[PDB]
Amino acid sequence: FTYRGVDLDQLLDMSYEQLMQLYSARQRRRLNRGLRRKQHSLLKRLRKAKKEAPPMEKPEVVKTHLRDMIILPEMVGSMVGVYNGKTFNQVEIKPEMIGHYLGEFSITYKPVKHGRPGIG
Amino acid sequence: LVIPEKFQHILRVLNTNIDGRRKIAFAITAIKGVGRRYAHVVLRKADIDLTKRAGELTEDEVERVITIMQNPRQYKIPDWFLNRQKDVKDGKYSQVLANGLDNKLREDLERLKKIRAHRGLRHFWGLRVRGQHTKTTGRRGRT
Amino acid sequence: DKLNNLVLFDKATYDKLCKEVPNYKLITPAVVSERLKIRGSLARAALQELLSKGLIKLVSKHRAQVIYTRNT
Amino acid sequence: PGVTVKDVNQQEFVRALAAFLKKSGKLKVPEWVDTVKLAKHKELAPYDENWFYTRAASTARHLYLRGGAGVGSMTKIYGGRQRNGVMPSHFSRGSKSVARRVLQALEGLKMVEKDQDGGRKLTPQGQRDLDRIAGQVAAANKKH
Amino acid sequence: KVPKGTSSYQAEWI
Amino acid sequence: DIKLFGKWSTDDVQINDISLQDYIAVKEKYAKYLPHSAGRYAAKRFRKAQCPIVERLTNSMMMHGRNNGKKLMTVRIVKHAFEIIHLLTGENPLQVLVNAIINSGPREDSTRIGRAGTVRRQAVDVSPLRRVNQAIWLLCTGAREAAFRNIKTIAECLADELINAAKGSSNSYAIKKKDELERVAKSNR
Amino acid sequence: QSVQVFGRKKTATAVAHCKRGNGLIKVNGRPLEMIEPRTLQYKLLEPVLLLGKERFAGVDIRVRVKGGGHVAQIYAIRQSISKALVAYYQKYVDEASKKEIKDILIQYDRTLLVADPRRCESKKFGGPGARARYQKSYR
Amino acid sequence: AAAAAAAAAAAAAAAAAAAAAAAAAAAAAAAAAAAAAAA
RNA sequence: CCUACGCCGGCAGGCGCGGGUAACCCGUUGAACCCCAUUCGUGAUGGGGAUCGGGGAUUGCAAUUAUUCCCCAUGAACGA
Repeated sequence: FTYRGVDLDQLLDMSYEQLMQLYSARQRRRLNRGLRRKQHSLLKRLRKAKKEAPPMEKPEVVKTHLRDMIILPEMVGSMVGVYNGKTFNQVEIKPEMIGHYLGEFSITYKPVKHGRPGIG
Repeated sequence: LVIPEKFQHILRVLNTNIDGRRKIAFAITAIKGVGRRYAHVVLRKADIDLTKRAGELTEDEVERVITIMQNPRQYKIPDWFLNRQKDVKDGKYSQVLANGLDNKLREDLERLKKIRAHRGLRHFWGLRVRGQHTKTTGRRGRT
Repeated sequence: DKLNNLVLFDKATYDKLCKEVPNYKLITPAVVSERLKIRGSLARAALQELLSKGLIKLVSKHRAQVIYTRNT
Repeated sequence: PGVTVKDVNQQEFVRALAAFLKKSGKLKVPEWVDTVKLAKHKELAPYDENWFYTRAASTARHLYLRGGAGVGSMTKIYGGRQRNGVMPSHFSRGSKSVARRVLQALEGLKMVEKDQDGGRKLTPQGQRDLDRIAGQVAAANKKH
Repeated sequence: KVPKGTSSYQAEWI
Repeated sequence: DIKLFGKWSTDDVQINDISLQDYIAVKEKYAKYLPHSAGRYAAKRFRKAQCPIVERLTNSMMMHGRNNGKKLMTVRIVKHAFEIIHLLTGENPLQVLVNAIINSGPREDSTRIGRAGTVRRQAVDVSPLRRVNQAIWLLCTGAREAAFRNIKTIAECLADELINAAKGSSNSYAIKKKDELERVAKSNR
Repeated sequence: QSVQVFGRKKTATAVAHCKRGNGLIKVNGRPLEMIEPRTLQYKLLEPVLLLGKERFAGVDIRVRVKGGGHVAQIYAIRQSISKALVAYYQKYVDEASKKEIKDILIQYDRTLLVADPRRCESKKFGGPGARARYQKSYR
Repeated sequence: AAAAAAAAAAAAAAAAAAAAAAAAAAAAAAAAAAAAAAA
């Protein structure tokens, strides 16, 4: 896999400053704004949960509310429950989603599949 | 005007029948991936007068147009007239035309289906993507 | 159906445009365009050429209405 | 009877002042001459291959018509009607960098002078030149 | 081909 | 002296019908340089009988929706139309205009008289001022609907329809609808 | 030696300053052909073509125009030129030729010398403007 | 001088149109007073 | 927070520098249509720009279900 001409080992070995030219307009915008302490702590729980896993095993899923989290490429390979109001949807963070938010992966409502009109 | 004797009544540029009698600055728009502004900023560097038509040309003009048209950075069509700025793979500032245009639209849709994102399932279902107010619309093309 | 009028000249097209035009009582780019399957761009440039031919009087001249007139 | 630029047809004066700037040949010409529109509120490219020249001529003349107008006022003169899609049209202004660097390029020819008053006005060289070309087009008017 | 992680919710979006 | 558009003459103009002779004001002191008057003429009753004829052809030509203040397009359409009629005929085109308005207005007209449900019409006489206005409206309408989708400029269309109705063709929409109301007049009585 | 009058449509003001001069007509430094709504030039030429330029022989006529729109400014300049010539011949020449030129202008068109009685009026609450009001629905 | 006079006349005309002059003056005075108060 | 002026931005915008707690400073509140020239030429076309794919910049704790604005490309219906 390659993103913007940069590889996965190349991205994961790249510093936090040099990421901030490789993203979208909103994403470079928010990384200019600087992350919050809640998201720092969530990434710290992700570090603890991705490290202590057995080496054959995928890490333990961490559930979270923060739908407005930028999917950093350091999160790739984890499993995260995303809260959409009712239900933590458990997404395996694959490397194809490094330029998106978590909030699009737990689709919030149920699709309208119509019935029939009664008394209109 | 005059009666140009080399007048191809059919043009075939990049898998597209072009109505060669149409104006040159509006017959390049006919293919996908090229609009009106873009073919103009091509022709201002492709060094062809706008007064002529599209069937009044030399193939040397045609080959330099396609040369500039596939090499958009090397002939000063800089990186905002381009159809794709930063691709997912290479991030290369590059123009994308008709067959590759449908190919890369299909690529992004297949990707977002594979991503399992909020966009990708809309695009598989063929619905509105930009959050529209469908309390009165959704009429023509729904069954 | 298709009003895909002739974009460039022809043999017989110019054989009518150099010939039949100064015998109309009214020379209008829409009229010359309309009688012989010619786009108004082509007839408009042709009527400016008929200024350069000197056969035909120019009476009115505007943005989109330029009136020509057969002589004598 | 010192002839006035205001006593001539203004757009024939613009076309002749464009031809006068073409015959001059000396000016720092920028490089986005073949790229850009005038501003956001138009759709297509201009057809003129010398549109920089005639806009510089008209900009010098609008400086002649009033002194005390900066780039923002030069932006504001060259405004127009943005069509906002299906949403209704609005007034939208010119482009800052283009009009600023037109004033800068004609400032290179000592035809545009920065003042104490903040704006830019015409040089006395400039009013001499415009009254000369005004007499040229005035002889092109009252003697044609 | 429902993922082993996610719920029935996003699977009804599939 | 006073000539239309700098050149066009008005003293040659002659009215045929005495029944319409006062309700077109063109001849002596209602000749002006332009149709653009910009004074009130709908002030009270019959004050749009003493307004000039070409002003009426002008002000009844911005009729459609998108043109509804753009009188300067209308006066150049009038100017180009007079020049086209002056080419295709040679005479003073104001005489063609007067002969076109005279030959186009209805002579009997049908009016529903009864109740709302008794459509039993009665063909009655046409008032002269309404004959004038009906003629102007028919000429403008023939200029409109024959110039919707064409190559012809609407000045050309107005000029050619004014020519065709001035001679009473089977080609003028105005003369077609005059003959229609005159034939409906035969039916209701 | 000078007369100072004006002309007024809706918003257009036309200040006229005339005196003994040479036949000079400046409209803020431009002639009476250099006003881009040019067909109305003939209306703008109605003070000269009705009266003859020989009656505008030795008069300086300065025109300074304010406000309004283009057609309103044209009728204001027409207004102000006619009132300026009439006021000049009243203050400095006889009553008889002034009265005669007044009768030439008015019997042609009264709007040349008198004002317009109407403007874009103010609004009484309840609609877009004064007369038409908002729209509703039934059922 | 003539030009100045013309300008003045124009201004007067404008004022009249707006109207009236007295009223304007009064308004100006009021504004001044307000400014003073603010200060 | 209304802005002028200057500098840097192909376009949205930044940076420096005053007035204005206000008929003053923005403000002469320098607008749109309109007009005069150019191009197009009656067809789904350059009309209509929806519907979208890439980006870019601001607003903000927070733009993912497109906040908004901008730049390419897409060009459906619609024939009164």
